[PDB]
Amino acid sequence: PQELQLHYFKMHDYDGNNLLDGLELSTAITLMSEDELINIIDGVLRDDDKNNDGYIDYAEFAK
Amino acid sequence: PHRRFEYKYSFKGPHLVQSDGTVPFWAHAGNAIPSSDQIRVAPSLKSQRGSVWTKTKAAFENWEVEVTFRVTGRGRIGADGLAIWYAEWNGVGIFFDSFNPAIVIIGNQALASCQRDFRNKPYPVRAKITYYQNTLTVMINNGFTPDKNDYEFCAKVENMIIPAQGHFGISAATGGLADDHDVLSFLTFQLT
Ligand SMILES: [Ca+2]
Ligand SMILES: [Ca+2]
Repeated sequence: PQELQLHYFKMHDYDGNNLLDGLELSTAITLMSEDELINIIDGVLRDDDKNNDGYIDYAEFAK
Repeated sequence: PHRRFEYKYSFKGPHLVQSDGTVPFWAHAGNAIPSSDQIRVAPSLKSQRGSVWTKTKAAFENWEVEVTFRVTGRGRIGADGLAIWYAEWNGVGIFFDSFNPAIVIIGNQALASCQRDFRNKPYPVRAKITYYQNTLTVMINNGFTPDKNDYEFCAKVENMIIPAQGHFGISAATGGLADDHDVLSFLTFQLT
């Protein structure tokens, strides 16, 4: 359950830095239009990027 | 300053290109060829020109871009090189001029430069280009180590005024001589 959550956090962390960025989210989300993709990514960042660094960290993901 | 990663102005592998052959958030033209782990902005053919640029304009007062690339060719000598740019041309380019090699800051005149061999290196070359408080700085990892943080100074211009909004881009070209010009990643940060 915690294992699951961490598994799914790491799934699209392609560079291994333990942070999810919008390009990694774009892969996770995906043919959808670019504006729809932007809307979804911008939504995640607005929901969850509490320190406004452009990354979702594990604390921000798990909430 | 605070750095914020800006996904809309960035690309990278290992899933760089979508199923329809496009790079999300970027346009490409000419002879540029996207692939899953890099964009070959101009290949080692005669008389090529290719470009990739952000579909959106950025409006960042201060910013930093990290670009990782390879320029590879059979010659001890190659051509023509690649340019990293921010432009409304009106803006600034950082020109990696193979045919030298030198790296040149050009505004729109050549403002500053360094001698730096960026071709045929064992690891990717990395350029970190910073625009902060009207100073444009170029730092280069010349491809001899795989340490992403190992940069040597190249050039810097103080008191530079560039457009308040602009596209980021990369361009490359070849002539009679021709290298492969590959960009593995372009990572853009807004600085506050
Ligand atoms: Ca990551
Ligand atoms: Ca964050």
